[PDB]
Amino acid sequence: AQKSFRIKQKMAKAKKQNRPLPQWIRLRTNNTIRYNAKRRNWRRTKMN
Amino acid sequence: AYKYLEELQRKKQSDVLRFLQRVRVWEYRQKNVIHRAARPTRPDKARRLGYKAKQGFVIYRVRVRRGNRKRPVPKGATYGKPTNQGVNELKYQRSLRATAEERVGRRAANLRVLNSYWVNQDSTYKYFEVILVDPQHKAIRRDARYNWICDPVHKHREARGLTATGKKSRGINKGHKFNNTKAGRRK
Amino acid sequence: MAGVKAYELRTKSKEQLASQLVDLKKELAELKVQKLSRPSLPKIKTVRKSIACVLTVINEQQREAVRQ
Amino acid sequence: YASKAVPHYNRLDSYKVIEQPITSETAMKKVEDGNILVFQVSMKANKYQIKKAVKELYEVDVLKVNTLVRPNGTKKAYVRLTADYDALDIANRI
Amino acid sequence: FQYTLDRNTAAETFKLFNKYRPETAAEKKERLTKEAAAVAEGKSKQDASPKPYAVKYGLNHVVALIENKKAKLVLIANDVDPIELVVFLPALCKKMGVPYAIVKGKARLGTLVNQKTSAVAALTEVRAEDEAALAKLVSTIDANFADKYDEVKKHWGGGILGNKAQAKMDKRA
RNA sequence: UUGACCUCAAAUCAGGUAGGAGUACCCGCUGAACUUAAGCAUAUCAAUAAGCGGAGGAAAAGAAACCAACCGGGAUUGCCUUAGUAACGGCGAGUGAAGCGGCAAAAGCUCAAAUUUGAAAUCUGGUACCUUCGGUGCCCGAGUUGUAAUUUGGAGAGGG
RNA sequence: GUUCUUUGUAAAGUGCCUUCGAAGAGUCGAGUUGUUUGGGAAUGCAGCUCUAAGUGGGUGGUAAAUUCCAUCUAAAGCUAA
RNA sequence: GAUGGGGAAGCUCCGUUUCAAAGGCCUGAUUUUAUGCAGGCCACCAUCGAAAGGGAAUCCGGUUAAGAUUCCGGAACCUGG
Repeated sequence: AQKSFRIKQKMAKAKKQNRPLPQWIRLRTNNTIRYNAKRRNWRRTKMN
Repeated sequence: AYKYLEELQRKKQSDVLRFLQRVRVWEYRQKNVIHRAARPTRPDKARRLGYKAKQGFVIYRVRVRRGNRKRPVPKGATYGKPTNQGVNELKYQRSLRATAEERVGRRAANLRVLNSYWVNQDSTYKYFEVILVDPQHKAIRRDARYNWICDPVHKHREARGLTATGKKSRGINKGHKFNNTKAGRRK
Repeated sequence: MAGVKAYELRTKSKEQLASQLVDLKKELAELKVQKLSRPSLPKIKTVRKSIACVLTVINEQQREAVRQ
Repeated sequence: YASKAVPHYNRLDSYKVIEQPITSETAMKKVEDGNILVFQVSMKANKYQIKKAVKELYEVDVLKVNTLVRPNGTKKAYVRLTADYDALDIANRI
Repeated sequence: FQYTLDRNTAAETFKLFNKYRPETAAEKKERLTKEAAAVAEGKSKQDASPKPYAVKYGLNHVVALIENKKAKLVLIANDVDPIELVVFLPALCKKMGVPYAIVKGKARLGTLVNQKTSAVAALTEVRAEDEAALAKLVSTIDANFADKYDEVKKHWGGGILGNKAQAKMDKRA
């Protein structure tokens, strides 16, 4: 699958936000809510 | 002069009116759907309706198509009673020349249209001719004895109904009618 | 600028506010070439917002210009 | 032709325009065993621009520039160096 | 290849009823010439006229002024589009008294009015003149175009809607 | 050989213009059936939903080609009434609005048709209270020019 | 506040005379087709034909006729709540 | 599948083969670098539509945690100037 940027960039983002909850935010003096909660699993939900 | 012309074109058919309507239609007919302005064909009772004068000048011509109503579909169908069932012969509430006024508008509303005059009739159309004034323009609002057309809403309305033939084909009556509605009414 | 603003507001040439800007820039860049652990940044942020102060103060004193 | 109004101001610029010294584990190596500086870029990389960039900014000279569109958004360049620039040597910057 | 449009116009403009209607043909048959290369005596007099004989200039004006009788040798023009306007004139010319004159170049009768077009032009002054003009001219011209309007319908023809001028010069009521 | 008149164009050549959007509610066009009739066509549903094209702060309407008996009344708009009544109707099922009355808000007006063929209009330039493409001037230059002013419910008189 | 007052040939209000100026056409009305209305031989709308008048037309909630009478000026406009 | 246009109340429908100015370009050209002209081809009836069709030009060796007919070594051929 030799892609195209349109689907490239996007592919790349799948990556960029494929990451576990930040952990700082966990203690922002306010609330913060735990868990990435938006979590693509390249085996569960799927891209485009 | 204006008067002679007015009461002159008041006698149709008639030698001149005819031997003229003929050349002309034989001309006109052949010249693109609408074929914007030239220099005002019949200026006579054109003044009666704020003639040429607008804005500096601009009065375009359009051939609408004659006849009754093209009921689309192929079918019915839809039950039929209260047809419904009927198709070939519905009749257009529109106003034949009205359509003309609208299209003219579309073909360019750089202006706004003051009113539209007849001119001739084949068996395959009805040769109507509309007027303008380019509000988004000059003296139109400058030497505005007429900025009426210019102000906000009174514009493009060359088919919101508030025109003349629509105004007529609706309710400019007063008494003996249910013709200002809307309404509906009455609940 | 890095201020002020009340400073950059006057008044060296486009070819003066120039190497001021170019300066702060070679700053920001090297400031990046740091990139090593922490990182704070902190004055990467400083140098940055400033970079703009310059940029904006730079695109007006050429505008009121065109405005003549 | 003709006119009487126009655009506005020469905004900008548009250039700059070499990102953030993309150098890690393997990159350093590039700038080592091979002598080929692994900077990065701005995806809208004007291409031979990169040339004019480094050749200007770090100013030494370069020979090839093969430039992958890394999996990130990272559009990272692969620059070399004529008999001049000795990598770590022109790693005065980084 | 769209000059045709107008070309072919003139074509049927002749072809169909090769005359047709009123002096609507007078402004045709008797037009093609009207009013000779003898008219240029008029269109030379009425040339430097703005010095020896004032001038006219006034379309509707010349209409009410052939109703107000103070007119001159009034010459109506060949050209006309519509021909509607100047087709009035051909009637209230004798129906009042003036000496009609279906003169040549429309735009010429706009030369003799320091303006672009224009409509039919006339007069009402001289004294030098008064003879020279009205004499040879109004004699000859009034003869031609007038005794022409006599029949003139045919030749062609019709001098149509008199019932028109009837209406018009009636009307006032 | 040399000017224009005229319909027709072509200009990145100058300068504006629209086109999309959009809860409600306004101007239109275009148009169902479900439904009730204990059936079903008539019809009701309904000038309703859907579809389309146009506005606004509202919109639309409005100085009557009205209502009216005598009596008379006097642009629209809205409300209360008029009235579930005049009518309309397989006169079945159901439709069903008006107009001297009391309210609410209050405004009235300009063209075409008439002459002395315009001294009225666009611009663009110079300068101008207005500080660069700009509120309006003046003078001037090209261009417009059946589109400068009284007169339009009532007549003001229109002319003398 | 108006240090102005370019004008005052700038405009308004009697009885006297001039079928006094004369006022919107493919329109008005009609035949017919559809449509719509509470509209009923009684709505408007729009098609296709036909097509006026000028002591003219429109209307007057049954079609004709003929007298009369009553009442407004249509087929070009703007306009606050 | 836009446009020359034509249908449709209208979203839009229909037409690329039967309808100004053409479409531009070209060498020479009125030329000291604009731009007519000498002459030619002239609705070219826009453009989209192939990672198997059409189709300029590379290969061997070496290399990595993970690439490669590219990186790098050597040796090449094409295209435009």
